[PDB]
Amino acid sequence: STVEQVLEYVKSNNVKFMRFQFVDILGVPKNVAFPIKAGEKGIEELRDVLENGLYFDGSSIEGFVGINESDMMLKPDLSTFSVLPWRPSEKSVARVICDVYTTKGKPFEGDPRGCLKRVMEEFKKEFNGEYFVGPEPEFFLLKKDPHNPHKYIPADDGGYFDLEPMDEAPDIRRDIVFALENLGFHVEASHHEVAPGQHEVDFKFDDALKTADSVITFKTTIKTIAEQHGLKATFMPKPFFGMNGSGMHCHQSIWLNGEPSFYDENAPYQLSETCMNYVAGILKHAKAIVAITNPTVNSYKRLVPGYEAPVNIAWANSNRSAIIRVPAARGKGTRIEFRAPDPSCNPYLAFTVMLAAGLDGVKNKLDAPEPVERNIFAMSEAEKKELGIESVPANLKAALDELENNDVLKNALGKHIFESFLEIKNAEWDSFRTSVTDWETTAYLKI
Amino acid sequence: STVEQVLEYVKSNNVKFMRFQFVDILGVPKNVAFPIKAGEKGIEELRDVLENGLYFDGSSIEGFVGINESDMMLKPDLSTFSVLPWRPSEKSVARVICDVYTTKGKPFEGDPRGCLKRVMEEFKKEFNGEYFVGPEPEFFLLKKDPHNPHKYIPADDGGYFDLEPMDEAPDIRRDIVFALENLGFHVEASHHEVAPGQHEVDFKFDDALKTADSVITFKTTIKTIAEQHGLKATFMPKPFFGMNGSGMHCHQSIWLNGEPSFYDENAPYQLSETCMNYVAGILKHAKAIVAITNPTVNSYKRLVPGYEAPVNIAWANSNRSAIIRVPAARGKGTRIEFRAPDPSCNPYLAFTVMLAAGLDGVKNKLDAPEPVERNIFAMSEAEKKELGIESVPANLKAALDELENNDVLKNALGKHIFESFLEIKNAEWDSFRTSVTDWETTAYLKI
Amino acid sequence: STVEQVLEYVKSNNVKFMRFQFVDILGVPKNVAFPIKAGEKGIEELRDVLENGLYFDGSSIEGFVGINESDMMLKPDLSTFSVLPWRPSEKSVARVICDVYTTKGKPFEGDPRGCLKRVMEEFKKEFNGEYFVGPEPEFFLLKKDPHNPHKYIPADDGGYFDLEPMDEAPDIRRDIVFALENLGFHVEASHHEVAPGQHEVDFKFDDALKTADSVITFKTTIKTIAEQHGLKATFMPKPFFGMNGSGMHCHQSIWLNGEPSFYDENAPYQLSETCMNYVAGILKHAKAIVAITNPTVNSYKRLVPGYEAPVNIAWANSNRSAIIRVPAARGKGTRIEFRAPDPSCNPYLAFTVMLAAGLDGVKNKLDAPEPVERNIFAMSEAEKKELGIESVPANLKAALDELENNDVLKNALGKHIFESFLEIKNAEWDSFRTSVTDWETTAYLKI
Ligand SMILES: [Tb+3]
Ligand SMILES: [Tb+3]
Ligand SMILES: [Tb+3]
Ligand SMILES: [Tb+3]
Ligand SMILES: [Tb+3]
Ligand SMILES: [Tb+3]
Ligand SMILES: [Tb+3]
Ligand SMILES: [Tb+3]
Ligand SMILES: [Tb+3]
Ligand SMILES: [Tb+3]
Ligand SMILES: [Tb+3]
Ligand SMILES: [Tb+3]
Ligand SMILES: [Tb+3]
Ligand SMILES: [Tb+3]
Ligand SMILES: [Tb+3]
Ligand SMILES: [Tb+3]
Ligand SMILES: [Tb+3]
Ligand SMILES: [Tb+3]
Ligand SMILES: [Tb+3]
Repeated sequence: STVEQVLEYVKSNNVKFMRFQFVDILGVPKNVAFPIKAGEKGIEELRDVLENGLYFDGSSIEGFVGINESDMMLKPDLSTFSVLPWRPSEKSVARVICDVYTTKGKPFEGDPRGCLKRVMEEFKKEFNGEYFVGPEPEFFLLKKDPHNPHKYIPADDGGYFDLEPMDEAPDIRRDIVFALENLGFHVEASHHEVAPGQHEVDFKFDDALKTADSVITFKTTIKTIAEQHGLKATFMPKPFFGMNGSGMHCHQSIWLNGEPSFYDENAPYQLSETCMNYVAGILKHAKAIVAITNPTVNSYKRLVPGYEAPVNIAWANSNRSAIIRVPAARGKGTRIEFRAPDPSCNPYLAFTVMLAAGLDGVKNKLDAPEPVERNIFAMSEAEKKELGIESVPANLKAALDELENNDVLKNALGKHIFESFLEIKNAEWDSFRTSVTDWETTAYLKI
Repeated sequence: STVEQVLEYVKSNNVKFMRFQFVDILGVPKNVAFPIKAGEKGIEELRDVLENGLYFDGSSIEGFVGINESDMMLKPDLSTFSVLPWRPSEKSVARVICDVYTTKGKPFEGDPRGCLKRVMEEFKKEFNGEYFVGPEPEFFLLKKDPHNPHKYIPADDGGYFDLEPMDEAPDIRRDIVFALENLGFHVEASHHEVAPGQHEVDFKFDDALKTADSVITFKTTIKTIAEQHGLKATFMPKPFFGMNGSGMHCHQSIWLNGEPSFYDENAPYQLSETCMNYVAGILKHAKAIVAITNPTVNSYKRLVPGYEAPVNIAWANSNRSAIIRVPAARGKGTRIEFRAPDPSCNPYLAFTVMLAAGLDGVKNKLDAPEPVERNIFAMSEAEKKELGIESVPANLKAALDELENNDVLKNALGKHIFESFLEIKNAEWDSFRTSVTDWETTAYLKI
Repeated sequence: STVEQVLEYVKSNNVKFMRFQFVDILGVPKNVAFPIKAGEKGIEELRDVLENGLYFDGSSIEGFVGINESDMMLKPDLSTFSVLPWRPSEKSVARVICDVYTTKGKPFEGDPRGCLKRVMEEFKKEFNGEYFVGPEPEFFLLKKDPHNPHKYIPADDGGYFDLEPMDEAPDIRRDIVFALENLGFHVEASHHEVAPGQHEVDFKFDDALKTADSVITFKTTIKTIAEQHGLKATFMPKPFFGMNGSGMHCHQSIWLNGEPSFYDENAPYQLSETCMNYVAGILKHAKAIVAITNPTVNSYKRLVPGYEAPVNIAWANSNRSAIIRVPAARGKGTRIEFRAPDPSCNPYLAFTVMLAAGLDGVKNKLDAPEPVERNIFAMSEAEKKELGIESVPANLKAALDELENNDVLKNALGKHIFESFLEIKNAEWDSFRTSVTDWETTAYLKI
């Protein structure tokens, strides 16, 4: 959308209120709103903000600590302008996703959106490279427990691909897809997942920045649609013990000079050296990547040993027990699926680190290990050690320490985000590790 | 419908969401849904999926364990395309029943729908044979027990063919019939059944595959209509002790070269040798057939001795105490009624095994025993032994063991479904056998 | 008490029931009881059991797995014979603490009591050494929350050394002291502790085996006295966040050839080389010792940074921020206080490992570091590193891994207890680490 197209939309729909939206380091969306003043002057005052941005106090935004927090700037990305996706019939209100800039007019180093844009621009400028991601976020719908109102339980008792009445959210999944599709946030399959009250909405395999914006919009929209139905939607990775957690498998590829670089008709499995170097890079840096793609203490309750748990650092052409699975599609569709991520991650940061790790593999021409097709949960600890299969960190603190020692990720995220993320997350881990949990009370009050 | 007819429907109705439906081994319907993209590009993408199919992960579908579960395919049967039968006024959504295929473009051996199609196609190719089934599924409508909200009781106190007000579901039966008829899922008689809250909807005597699709559609639709009325519909075979269970008598016949092969104007009872060989085949294999037509532990609480219980392996022209009853209709309508099946069966598998057993009788020219008109329950054990009247298995495990030793059924179902069904059902039996039931607590807590 | 003294007590008090008590690897007391038969024959049958022991099935005792579990033996220690300490007016019942033996008549390697006896006997035989321990166990008294009956809260709102009515347990502390003192389980100071509902009962500085028996008796007795008052006593180390946890400081010393070996009138601080070598041994092995002295996941919620937390591996003559504090008493009373232990430990195992670590220091003539008087919580991370001050493990798993790599402790505990303890505790850690905690639900359900 061009400035002129936005101004004409504003005039035709009599837009009276505009939201400027951005994201904090933890991936929480944020927005400040302003009235649209009447008259060509108001249209001129809006053009000025749309082209040059608006000032805001970022001192209370998580991860935005720095000099001049009280006069930071929001620079609108007009490609994202639209009616609110979660209130699409209220044409008098609109929003635009923005990048964060400093008072000086330069991208703010602590901006997660600007971070992904930076690494993608560098890849485009240096290698004429494009980066595509197709994520598969899962989530649970919850209702208040009838026996205890203070607690939430899964909204239904349905299962994988189930139909109503066991599946109690076919209209909700349909409605979120309509809300996103209607405004260009392209999505693919939707269905009830394995666990009671669990669901999935797949996203189009697309430009990583568009994908990240689609994911942040989807998270707000599904939560508002759930509330209209008296339910709560959660992206907590493992809300209930004894049932599946929620993951966000990320299909991804890189194209160099307009060609699907991962494809080589004549190579083993039809996977190019570039695809293998990229896979090698993801595997090499996997222990550090998960600090960002699985950034909660609860993320590690899903990343626990099991038949399909994506905790084993290996790749496969069919094995779901590996952290990377390569779909059978070839040609333009050749891509790799990172299965470790969960939907609690900040998509802008998760996509940045996967690209940086894969590109480090390409840059250093890293050799990939042999694929592992044998189910890895079922093999012994000795068989794993013999095959050199390492696991991802067992908890958030272990992942943070791996990230702290990873210079490739530090360069990708930049010092501000890397240090702010480590500081906030070490404090989060400290809060959890000093707490007295219900597990402990149940296990030890009798001693 | 043809590919063009489906595309015209999508364009006219501006269909924005499409469900691809299939069935698992236990007969539970499954579906994944996708948005219909805008304009010509979207019509072309939809044409491709309609003609060539779409990939899905079958790893979480019961009975679908094979190489590359993550990339299996759904191939739409356009003869089944329509608005959702249970949401007929929402024209922006549609569904299509699909066959399950492998990544190689071949029917998946574990697909129950493809299974019935395979046996029917083989019969058509080798003998120019057609197979027709007219099932009579019964079901209960339930309401919460006002004394105990956690329990369900029959929805009314009405009886066989009763009128309102004792019959509290005349509008529900009328509405399910209209929902199915309106979309070509042909149905016939509907009425309140013998037990409180029990009902029946009879299906057109038709091509067995169309019949199975109609039954699978009816089960979802009646459950959604019941919920709209604050009730629950159940196909549990024997939900309440002391009252009738729910059966699914299956009328069936085979026609060879366009002729009603079961009819012979000059033979005894006007029943042809082909009819008698088919009847002999069903009777010979009955103990194994019930493992599929009666696949639940609870199915054997309906298959218990009684005046009208279809547990006696015999046939008759009027006796309701026999497992096979031959209706009086002759000519084109000549057919046999297998009375053992209950609505918990997977119709695709039940129809497959009845045809295979009957065709084994035709192939081997098996002699049928004499019909038994005398009430079998009323006669002594010695009279039954003298007449050679055996009984169907007494419980699910006994039926599974009979199926395991039946090569005719193994060939009909194919190794994948045969072994998967036996494994799943033996685990279901174990769960029941090791449980501590309410009956045991009531009988033994005092000892 | 001699066999004859026990038999005469049995005859005079008409004892009709006798309990044989022992302890499992986790420090949980266990007992089997038998009737005393009438007549000299019954007195003779009792003499036989008192001298030669009785058989029992130890297959269901935690840490007793091995060959012939169903015919293990309990060998009574007549020095421990008495009326039940928690039912002292019921003279017709008595108990005796027993050591665990194998069917062959040799001490069972998995017995915690026999373990402490073994290390103490070896020390006596080789060096004419005696080992004394004076523990200070703290505990909380709990009442049901009025708002939520399913939860427990501190029994009162009193504080350190408080008097009634703020202190609501002066009669309970008095009554436990009377119960123990009356039967020779010597105790010293008793008082309300810092936290609401928290209390302390100090034990006489005595022979380590007598002390361990006194501690196990005290734990059962305070729990029964609490129940008589409608309360619950717990030794959980950190039952409530935001208030002090419960510790069990252990004063200890060794005497060689009847002399207080830790005392040297002419040495710095009047502490002998033997005392310094012992202190050096405790400090060297501290990371592994805490796996046994702090054997619960919750133990590490008390072992967290704080002004007085005993987490810093250092010793001091006055600093409470160090893991070892040396009381000012000299001469016969010269001793060292290990502050890390909590009352969840198995006293027999805790006393065994502290002695073995200290004796390893004496054996190798280990040099002790300089004492640290400066408050260690208040100093920087750099000041600590410069002074070489290490901390104890941050969680149970970290402590288990330290214990697994400690051969001194493995020799002290013996292979059976060392491996059984590691196995049980790694499974306990696994249960905690895969659980979904209330902390996680509170922190992430909103994401
Ligand atoms: Tb730029
Ligand atoms: Tb359920
Ligand atoms: Tb999924
Ligand atoms: Tb494309
Ligand atoms: Tb490594
Ligand atoms: Tb800071
Ligand atoms: Tb064919
Ligand atoms: Tb009635
Ligand atoms: Tb009927
Ligand atoms: Tb017809
Ligand atoms: Tb004819
Ligand atoms: Tb037989
Ligand atoms: Tb299997
Ligand atoms: Tb000895
Ligand atoms: Tb208070
Ligand atoms: Tb104290
Ligand atoms: Tb003394
Ligand atoms: Tb060290
Ligand atoms: Tb073991």
